Amino acid sequence: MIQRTPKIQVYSRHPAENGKSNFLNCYVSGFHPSDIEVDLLKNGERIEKVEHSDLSFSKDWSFYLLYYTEFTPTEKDEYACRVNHVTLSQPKIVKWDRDM
Amino acid sequence: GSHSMRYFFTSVSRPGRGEPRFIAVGYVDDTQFVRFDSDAASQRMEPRAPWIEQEGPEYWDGETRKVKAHSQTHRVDLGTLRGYYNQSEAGSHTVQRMYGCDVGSDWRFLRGYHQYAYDGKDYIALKEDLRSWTAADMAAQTTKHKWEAAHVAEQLRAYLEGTCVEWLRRYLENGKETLQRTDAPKTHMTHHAVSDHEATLRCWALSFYPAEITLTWQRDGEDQTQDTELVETRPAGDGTFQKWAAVVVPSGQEQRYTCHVQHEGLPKPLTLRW
Amino acid sequence: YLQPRTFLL
Repeated sequence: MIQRTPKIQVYSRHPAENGKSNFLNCYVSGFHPSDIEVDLLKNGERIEKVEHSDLSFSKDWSFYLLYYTEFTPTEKDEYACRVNHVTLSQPKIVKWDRDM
Repeated sequence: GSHSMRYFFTSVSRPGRGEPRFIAVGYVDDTQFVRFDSDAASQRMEPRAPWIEQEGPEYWDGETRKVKAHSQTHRVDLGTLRGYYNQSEAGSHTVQRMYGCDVGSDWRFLRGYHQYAYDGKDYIALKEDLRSWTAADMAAQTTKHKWEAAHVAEQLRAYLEGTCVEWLRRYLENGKETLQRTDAPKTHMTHHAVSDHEATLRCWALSFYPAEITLTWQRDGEDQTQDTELVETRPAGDGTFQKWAAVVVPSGQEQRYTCHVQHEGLPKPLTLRW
Repeated sequence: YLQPRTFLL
């Protein structure tokens, strides 16, 4: 069976500034089958209050989801998205970089 | 401008116990307005856009009824496809369905769609004329014979050309303050020195609606794709979209490079320079 | 507005 690995983008809803309330996103796309595990991390630890959009898919049938949580960026704090899927041997970790 | 109404349905079997997971989502352009999740408490078609909340109890009872009928049809479908493909009851399988209509700038029927995939691969699709079927294999051909004998395309064509267009038009009116508004990208450029010979210019497009956008880089007024990175358009989470295009450049030559931005909310394309 | 009829594969 066709097993497509997820594409991952970690980013903020608004351009980030230290001390200003924002939203941390993790966009997972191009994956198949639909079961996927996505966590947002604050200094390597799982953030508890994470919501996600309802499962949808693109023209090519591949699935996409947006995972998100409210956060206040700071200089020291490191944010990341941790993804696990049938196609991944180990969880994939993508760091949040304010410049992308 | 032009508009679309789309419904996306995913059904995933769960062999160990119980009925499949069923998620249905409705869109007008890039805006989700309704949802159904078999795992959620309500067991109702729910609003996801404030302009659909204007619809009264008749609407919600009708949509709930149809979405549960859609769910039971997909449940039977997963069982039918397992038989067509001679698969065991042990594995999890996915049926996906998408249907809807496109309307031109006149808000009149332009195109209709009604297609399926089984396990991520094309199964059966209604052709552009809305009169014939594209059946991928001999399992999909069994569906095609059944539907041809039962005149299924005629029934789908009537909804897609008539009903679909009429309700999209109503949704467009009720949601006119957002649905008929185009949000032009808020653009800016960033610079990042990688070494003393190389720099990265990043051209950002933010808070735009609809999602459709083109970002291109030019070097001395000529299109440049080499040494460029373009991320997939991504949702901001507030109903708008984001995208960036970066170019790797020789340090000190930044001025030769211009970013070109095309979007529905922009009457003429815009240019950005470092 | 969902399709009122459904057709089985």
